[PDB]
Amino acid sequence: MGPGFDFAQAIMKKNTVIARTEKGEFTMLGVYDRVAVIPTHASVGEIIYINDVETRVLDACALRDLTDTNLEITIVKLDRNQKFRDIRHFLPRCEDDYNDAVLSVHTSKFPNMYIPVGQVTNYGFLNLGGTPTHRILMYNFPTRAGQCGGVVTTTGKVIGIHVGGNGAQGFAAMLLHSYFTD
Repeated sequence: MGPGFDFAQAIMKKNTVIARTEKGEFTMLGVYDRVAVIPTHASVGEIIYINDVETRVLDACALRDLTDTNLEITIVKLDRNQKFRDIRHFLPRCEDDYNDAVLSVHTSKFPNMYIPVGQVTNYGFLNLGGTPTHRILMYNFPTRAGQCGGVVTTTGKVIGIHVGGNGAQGFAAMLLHSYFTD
């Protein structure tokens, strides 16, 4: 409907796949080459389904900060025959607050879903499903089961992936440029 939704759609159309693990179906953001991200609670194994195709996982790393605290982001390298468009130049370099964000989800349950979540707070610490977690973004929207891995964007930035909610608020893990240097 406007420039926020336009940027979100451009990311969804070229840089997302549907990932299935034994823990469910997730929106998965491709970042560059064969490297993608997913919430750590997806419990990625040696094999994953990518758009319902059996795919070997070449590498998977559950990120933690230097205090050894969960960040809830797993970086996955996929044995896929095609590279993602490189979107690393849309990733923020530092922790920040944002105005006017969109959360976008693409799964069998929620295809082509876009939610204007509004203001995004650098919340920091969250006890997420019992697990102490850092670098959490918060937005005041009643997100639900099925949105995990959803991409959070502003115009021109990809800022996070949805990892949970409490019924009134939703929470995303930050994406930072420094996670994807090579």
